[PDB]
Amino acid sequence: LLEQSGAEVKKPGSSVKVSCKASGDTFRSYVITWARQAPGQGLEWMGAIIPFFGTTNLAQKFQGRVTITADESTKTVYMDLSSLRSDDTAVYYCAKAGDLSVGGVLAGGVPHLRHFDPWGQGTLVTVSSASTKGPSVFPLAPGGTAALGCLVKDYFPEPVTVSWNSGALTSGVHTFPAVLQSSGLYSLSSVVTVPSSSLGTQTYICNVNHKPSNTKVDKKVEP
Amino acid sequence: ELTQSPGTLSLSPGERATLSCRAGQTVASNSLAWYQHKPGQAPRLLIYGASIRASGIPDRFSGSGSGTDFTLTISRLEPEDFAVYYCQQYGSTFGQGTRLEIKRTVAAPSVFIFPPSDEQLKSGTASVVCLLNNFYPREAKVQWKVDNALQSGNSQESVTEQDSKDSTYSLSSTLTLSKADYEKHKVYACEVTHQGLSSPVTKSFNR
Amino acid sequence: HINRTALNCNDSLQTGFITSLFYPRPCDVVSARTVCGPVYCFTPSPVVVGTTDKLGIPTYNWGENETDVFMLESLRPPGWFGCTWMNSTGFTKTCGAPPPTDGGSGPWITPRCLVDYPYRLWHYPCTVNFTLHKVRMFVGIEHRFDAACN
Ligand SMILES: *[C@@H]1O[C@H](CO)[C@@H](O[C@@H]2O[C@H](CO)[C@@H](O)[C@H](O)[C@H]2NC(C)=O)[C@H](O)[C@H]1NC(C)=O
Repeated sequence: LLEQSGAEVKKPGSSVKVSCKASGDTFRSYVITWARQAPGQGLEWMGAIIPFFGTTNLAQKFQGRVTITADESTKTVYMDLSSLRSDDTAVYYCAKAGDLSVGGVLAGGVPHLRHFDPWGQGTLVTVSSASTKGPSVFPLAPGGTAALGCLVKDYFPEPVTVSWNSGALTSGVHTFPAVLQSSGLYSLSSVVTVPSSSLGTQTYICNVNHKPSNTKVDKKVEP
Repeated sequence: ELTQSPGTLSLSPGERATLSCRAGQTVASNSLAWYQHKPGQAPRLLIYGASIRASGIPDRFSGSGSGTDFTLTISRLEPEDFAVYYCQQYGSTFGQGTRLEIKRTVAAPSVFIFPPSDEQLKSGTASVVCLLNNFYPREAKVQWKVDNALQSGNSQESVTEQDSKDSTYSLSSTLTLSKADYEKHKVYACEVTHQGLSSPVTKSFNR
Repeated sequence: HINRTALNCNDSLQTGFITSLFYPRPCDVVSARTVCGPVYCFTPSPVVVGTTDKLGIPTYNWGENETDVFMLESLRPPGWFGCTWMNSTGFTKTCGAPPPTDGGSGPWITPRCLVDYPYRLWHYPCTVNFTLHKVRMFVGIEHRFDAACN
């Protein structure tokens, strides 16, 4: 089992430092890898570390920009990137490449890579200049069926979770992936399909949740 | 140096998904893996080494390949097997994963368009929202028309993830314009040109 | 200074012989392309040879290069001599004069006694049940080491 750190929002200039809590007892001989994926592009391998010997060797792309270190006092391996960009705004996972004791690795100091059976939960890190802002929530009101939505606008920190009707209504609801405006504040809308004749039957209310800004809102939705 | 193909795959449950993973320079077949990644979850290990199934991996998944070329295969396509599949070499490099999709019959888009509300007009910014609901396949085109005139550069299009229950996407387009320009144009239309549609649908509303 | 331990270990069979660290051929130069962990020589007592260069220079490379070597000639007494290490495959190796009263190859001062050292048990597993006595003897210089005897 590999635990990870919390979602961190940092300015592009500054560095990020995300941990990885490791379960097993042979921590000295664990070889641990960090690697990430871009919202558009595929996976790519950054590098792997050895805690007892403190030896890493990394891909050609991040050889200079990233530094990996580990402290075995606490069963955690750390991950640090200097001068972030928007190119590096992505999701960062932790994987156990292998155990040195039975790995059959450690050739020429540099560690080789083995399959990563356990994988960390992942740590998103939003790298933008724009400062944390709360989401505005407007109503999208309106044979066939009906459609009524909730629009959640102008929020910089993302994770955004929308609920409907005290989280008591689950069927045919959609809440889109965030879109990033040129301003650098995300936006998304939570639509649902009901019966074409449930519209005047029952009150609809969307329940938006914004963790990083500590905001929360109930908004009636009627024409 | 890993070349996957195809980019996307779309098959119906009970079909045989076959996906290649190639190398420019030959790999020792020792060090090559496959992974099943689900959004909001952590990537899962399916094959470790060569033609070996990891633990907690149903019999349907099957590794193969030696030398430069490699293949994952599934004979029984169950309905959770439709995540993105990365392959990887150790030593280490990945490929751009393949997307495994749910073949369904064409379903046209239920289409709805919403007015920007008064609570948003009094705030100075206006935004219309068109809605393609419970349709398949994903590819679509929502052209905006304001005052019978074709808008460009103002829109954005977020598309949802493939539905697990009924295997239909939903798309929403969002036109964003100043209030001043909003108050100055009448005919706020939205045009859907989907493959399930004989003529293009257009729902609209007048300010 | 720990950068002078040669670390080339090809355990392609998954034996696990590297756990200990984490927890008739005469002595000569041995290229460190084939060394897994410490290289101990026993002049009359244990010494920790590190990855050197051919002219004696200590290289802080973990033994990565083709011309990183260990130097076992250079520690011989002007006497009895032996060294040991773990090559990459995990097989223990030995260098020393051929043998009765005469000492063994690598760490066997006696046919039945061994110079106890920090990686003795890793290099020689069968020696666990051997109990230890303390010894202090001149052979121009005064040495102090421990004996692990059959
Ligand atoms: C480690 O040393 C062992 C022997 O001490 C090497 O294995 C020997 O290999 C030669 C030729 O390949 C054979 O003739 C011997 O019979 C082998 N000895 C044993 C005991 O099996 C081994 O190759 C060395 N490791 C490496 C990586 O070179």
